[PDB]
Amino acid sequence: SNAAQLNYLLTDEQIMEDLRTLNKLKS
Amino acid sequence: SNAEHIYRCEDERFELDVVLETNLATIRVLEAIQKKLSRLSAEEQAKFRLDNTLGGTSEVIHRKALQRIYADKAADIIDGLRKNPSIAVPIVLKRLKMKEEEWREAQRGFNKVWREQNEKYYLKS
Repeated sequence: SNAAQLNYLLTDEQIMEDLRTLNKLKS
Repeated sequence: SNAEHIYRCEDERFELDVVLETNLATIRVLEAIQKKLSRLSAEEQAKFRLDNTLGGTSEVIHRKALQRIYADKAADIIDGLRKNPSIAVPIVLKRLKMKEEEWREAQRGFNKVWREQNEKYYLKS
């Protein structure tokens, strides 16, 4: 809507993905 | 006059100025630690771990910054940093770096343009 969007909080998608990755590390 | 009344910058800059400064401080410290990590072994993540690191005094800076992005799961991410640095730090840092650029974009819109408008000729109208 604007030129810049003030998004501070990450979505549960991003958050949960991080947690999934942290407790796994399959790389 | 213009629309109705002169709407000067409220608290928008304050939010951005502070969050970006907080961001940069956390950017610095995480990149520093992550560089010192360079992917350590399990025993090395036990050896070199955030015991007093990211804490002491400036913990609130990184803690608050992290709670802003991971509000609900801040504890889980904090725990990760205090446990598995070569796991969490690279990921959290990458999240923080993309968010950094996004915050920078916001700072470009508010702070940067404010800089331009304020320092340049506003005229007498």
